[PDB]
Amino acid sequence: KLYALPRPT
Amino acid sequence: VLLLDVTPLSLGIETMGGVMTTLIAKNTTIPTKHSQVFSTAEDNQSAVTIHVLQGERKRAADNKSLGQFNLDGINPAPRGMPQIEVTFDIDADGILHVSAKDKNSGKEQKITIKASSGLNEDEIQKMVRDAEANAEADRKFEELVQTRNQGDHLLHSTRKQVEEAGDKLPADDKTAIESALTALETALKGEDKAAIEAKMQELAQVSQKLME
Repeated sequence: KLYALPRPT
Repeated sequence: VLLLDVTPLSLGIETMGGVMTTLIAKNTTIPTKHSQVFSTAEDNQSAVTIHVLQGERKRAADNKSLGQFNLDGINPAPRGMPQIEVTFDIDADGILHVSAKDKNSGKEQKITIKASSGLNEDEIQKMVRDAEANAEADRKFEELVQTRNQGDHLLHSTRKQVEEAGDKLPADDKTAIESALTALETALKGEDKAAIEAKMQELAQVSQKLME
């Protein structure tokens, strides 16, 4: 299903 | 046909916890387009990074980095809400184009990757040999992360629910939680999945009055 992206530096 | 052009290693991006999420499978004939939707790891996140990777390993770090860019201007919303469409497309000459678009804001960004980038044959062989050989550990890693992320989330959530309440119950309720949020905080840093779930559970316990 649904994956999650992280924050830049 | 007895022969055709393929992209020889799986292609994807990095997702929360430093795992690779595939997006074009190894030995996929080219050209080819694939898209997948993603969201944001946390609450109120206005920007994401897209780190493009080549390889067969579950650790994003273990794979070959083809590049990266940022997608900004996302409206700070709760986690999981935004709809960030990522697309990998490889043309006929092996040029790789990676786009990311936030469906709400409409903000879009892009990177172009030369067919010659990435891993050579020797390196290709090795990757594959290595992936196979470390299959168990890559699996273990993946789950580790899946648990880590549930916990991270339980974490902000529990913290959000407390610092959300006033009649935070006998504050003895509140206190048990803070003492359990720590244990979790710390368990998380470990590589031991069970210990994380085991603290998640203890936390789940002393939270009756907050879960209500």
